[PDB]
Amino acid sequence: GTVPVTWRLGVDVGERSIGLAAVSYEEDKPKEILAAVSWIHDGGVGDERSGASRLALRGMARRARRLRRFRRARLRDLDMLLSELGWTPLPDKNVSPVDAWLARKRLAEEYVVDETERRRLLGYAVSHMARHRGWRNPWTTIKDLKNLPQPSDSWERTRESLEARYSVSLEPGTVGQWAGYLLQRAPGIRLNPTQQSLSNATAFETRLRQEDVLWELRCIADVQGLPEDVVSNVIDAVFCQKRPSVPAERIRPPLPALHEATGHPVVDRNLAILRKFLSSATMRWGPPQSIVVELARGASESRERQAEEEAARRAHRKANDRIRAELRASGLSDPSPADLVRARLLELYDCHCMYCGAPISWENSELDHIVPRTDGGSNRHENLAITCGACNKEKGRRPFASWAETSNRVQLRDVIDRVQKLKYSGNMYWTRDEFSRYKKSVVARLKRRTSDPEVIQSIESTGYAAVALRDRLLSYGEKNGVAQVAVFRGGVTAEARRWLDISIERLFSRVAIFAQSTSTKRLDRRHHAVDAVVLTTLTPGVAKTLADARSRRVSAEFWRRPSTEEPQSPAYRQWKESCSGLGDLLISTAARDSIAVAAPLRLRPTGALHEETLRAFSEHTVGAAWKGAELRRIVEPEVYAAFLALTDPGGRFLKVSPSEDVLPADENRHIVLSDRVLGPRDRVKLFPDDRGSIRVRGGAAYIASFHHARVFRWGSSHSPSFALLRVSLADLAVAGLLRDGVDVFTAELPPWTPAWRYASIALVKAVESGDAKQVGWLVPGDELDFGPEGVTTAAGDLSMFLKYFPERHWVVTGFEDDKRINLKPAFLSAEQAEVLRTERSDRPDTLTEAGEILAQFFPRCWRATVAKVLCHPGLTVIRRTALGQPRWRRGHLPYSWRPWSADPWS
RNA sequence: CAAGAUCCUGGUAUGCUGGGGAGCCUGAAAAGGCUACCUAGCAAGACCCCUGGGGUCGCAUUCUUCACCCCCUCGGCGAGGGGGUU
DNA sequence: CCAGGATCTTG
DNA sequence: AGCTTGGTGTATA
DNA sequence: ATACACCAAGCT
Ligand SMILES: [Mg+2]
Ligand SMILES: [Mg+2]
Ligand SMILES: [Mg+2]
Ligand SMILES: [Mg+2]
Ligand SMILES: [Mg+2]
Repeated sequence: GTVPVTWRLGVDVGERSIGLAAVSYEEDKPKEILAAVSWIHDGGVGDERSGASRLALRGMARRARRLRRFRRARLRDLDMLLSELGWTPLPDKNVSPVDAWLARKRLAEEYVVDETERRRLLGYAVSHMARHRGWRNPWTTIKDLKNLPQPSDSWERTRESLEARYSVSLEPGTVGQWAGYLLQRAPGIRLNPTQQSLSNATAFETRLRQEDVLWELRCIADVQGLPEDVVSNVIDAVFCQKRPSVPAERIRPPLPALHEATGHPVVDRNLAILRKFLSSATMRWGPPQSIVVELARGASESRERQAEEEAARRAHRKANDRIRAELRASGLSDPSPADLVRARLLELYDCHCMYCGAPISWENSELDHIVPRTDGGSNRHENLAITCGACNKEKGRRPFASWAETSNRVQLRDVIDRVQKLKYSGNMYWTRDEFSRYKKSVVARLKRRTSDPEVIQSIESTGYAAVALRDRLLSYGEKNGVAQVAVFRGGVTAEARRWLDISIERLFSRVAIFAQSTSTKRLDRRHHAVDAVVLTTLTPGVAKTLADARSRRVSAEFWRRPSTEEPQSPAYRQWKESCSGLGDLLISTAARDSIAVAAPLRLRPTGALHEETLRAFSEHTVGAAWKGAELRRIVEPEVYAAFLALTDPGGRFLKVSPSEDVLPADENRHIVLSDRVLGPRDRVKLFPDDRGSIRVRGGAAYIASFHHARVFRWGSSHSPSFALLRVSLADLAVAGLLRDGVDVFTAELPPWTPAWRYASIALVKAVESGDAKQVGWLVPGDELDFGPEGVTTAAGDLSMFLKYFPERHWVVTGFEDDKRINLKPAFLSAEQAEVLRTERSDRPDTLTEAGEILAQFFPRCWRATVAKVLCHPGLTVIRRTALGQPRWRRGHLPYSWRPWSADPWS
């Protein structure tokens, strides 16, 4: 089932996306777009709030579990040591709250002459010290902990502050003595400060160190006169700690293969999608003869570096619009970026030629650079300097600050001191960190007395993801006969599109969202696939030519500001002649909707089973009146089934409204369990809230996010009714379905699971009547194709959105209640509408009506009724292959299905 | 040539729930609250090895399970991975 | 939150 | 009654 | 710090 063709693979790697293209080639010209797909991934991020990956959250949870296990073992070993020593540990209950602290205080203060009292207090103090021992460096052993200075300087400062605050001296000032005195004198005080957030003054302000607890134990030891072997064993049992080793990590040579993971989340996401696309494309067209990849400036930078980027652009664009409005009030017709550079240099140097004195006006500017552009310089803000005209024609191609000291009319050795002693202002182009970096880089470029080479321009992407992708693609190329694999950076495909008259907005018929300036190509998510298609045309020579054109354009962007020279190469001419039909192929592919935007499905039932907060159980009387919500909150499944048989003897599911009085107060109400009998005065355990919850560890926890929704269809074949059974991981956990050999989308859920407990009442009644059967399953990230008919059940904000954005494909994002599915548009970007909200907030009247609707619509998107979505005839739930084609044949992979015509399972 | 980027390992301090209670505030028929502090647990659980106890795994690898193909590790025989075209 | 490993990949 | 929309809790450092 | 699930008044 394979025919070999000549084709090239284009890979457009992004932070949350990757664009893949298989383009057929005939005579070094594009012939047919075999495949073009944009795949959207999360970057491996599991916690969206903190940016931590799924692997990082799993590792932190695993290490917390290991910490609890070894803490249990260590406390048990201390308990055996205390039993051997005859010292009674602190009891679990029926003791005073301050017994441990007064035991520590009394043992560090006075010698106890009673034998049993001393052993009891010693056991109390030692057990409580092992429960609260403070922090130490984990790579330092017990002996080196014993050799630390005792007490630490942090506890010495804390003890001095406590002595000054409370006007009392405790001798010796140990942590147990001070905490016992504070709990006896100012009750309700809190010892350690609370992270993550009324005038309760905290007793301690620094982190407790292990040497402080060790010194307190030494003071207790030498006050009570304990034997040294006993003290050594107590220290070895309390402060024992496993060393930080490397058990889990494994931490010409062969290149890593496609199936080998690199361990970095976003790179694994991109590589998994790329290896699936490459395997499908090789099985259907044979191997490619060329593979071209680029990587964006993201996907490697940290969240801190992202915060540096947004902290740069907000201050820079505020300063540019401020002096642009000042230049518009100054009479200049066209405000321009180099005019903003010279206005910044007058905002900073206060109109001062350094080399000539002579404060100037706007006419005698004549902007010049410190380093000449032929001699390694560029149009950087550090290199640019304010001039006076007379301080412009005197440099004369010579090195800066080298001929100047060996000449008249100007002096050196005060330039560095004068720049470095200047004051950082409040609001300007640079921030507080960027102004220090600007001053240090200016001084470093002022320190030149010789050549500072050179005018380097040869860009191939060499980051971690870049080298990993090059090694794996070169391994595939050696295994499959690919002629060349080229990985670029930037920044080059935008050039290749703008010199080929390819605009995403014209290509996909996108309405204008910005009132002025150029519309962004990043609004439509298919632009990644278009850039992959364009990337198939690139060769390293023409990529270097386009980079040269971009660099000469941004060099002359400020030169002609106070342009644009076209590329001049036979390779560029041959490439532009060869890519004449690429545009016609792009409109031909876009008009027939062949380009798809898809996301991978998370089908494995792994992750957080429930929420992490334990909650208190409620109690309800058996003989009292039961409402529908109180019957829904019944914790024990046998009692739940017995009350279900009470409210309906033939029924299997609970058919209750949440607010309805289901069954009244009956005084001889008796509930017959299989092994117990519940009297009318007995108390039934209830979940605290009327939502999905499970029993974990003697408490109640809410269910986590839904793993999937099982789609049920009932009614007539021409007017069917639809509902969703939202199944979280807690339903699978309490149903015993998290074992081997279980299809989690079709395995039967018991009625007491929160899925059937909190299903819609129409669905529950139809399943009781036998009319409703499961016709499919929906996961977050499934694509709903509404067909050429589109959405016909729009109302209000969705109507106003679909007037400008007739979106046919929608992505399932969640199931926010029992009758609703949350749908976002597949082709429309997320970061574009988010930062578009930010532009409307800061800048008024800058967005067209469509842009305003997009901004006010994208946060919640289409919180859609299921009955108004699945009632569309011709709606298809599209499960793409790796090439972006909908899987329609029934196999052992998820296939596309139509909710109106899906046959029920089994 | 530093810093990071990804984890990994060992720890700490809170927080939540259950069991308690030092002080305060109510209710006094008795048991409710607040601030702290003490103590146990902190995914559900699975698999060992010996009515419990102890040891290791259990939130990653985005198409679960099933079925086919490929790669790797150990001794047909299980685990790790990978791919599956519409 | 803390220290510190191992490894890449930039140069 | 039923769909729309606004607002908020969520283990964390 | 997110975005998904839940809760609770508005329009119709
Ligand atoms: Mg404890
Ligand atoms: Mg401790
Ligand atoms: Mg792109
Ligand atoms: Mg405690
Ligand atoms: Mg446990």
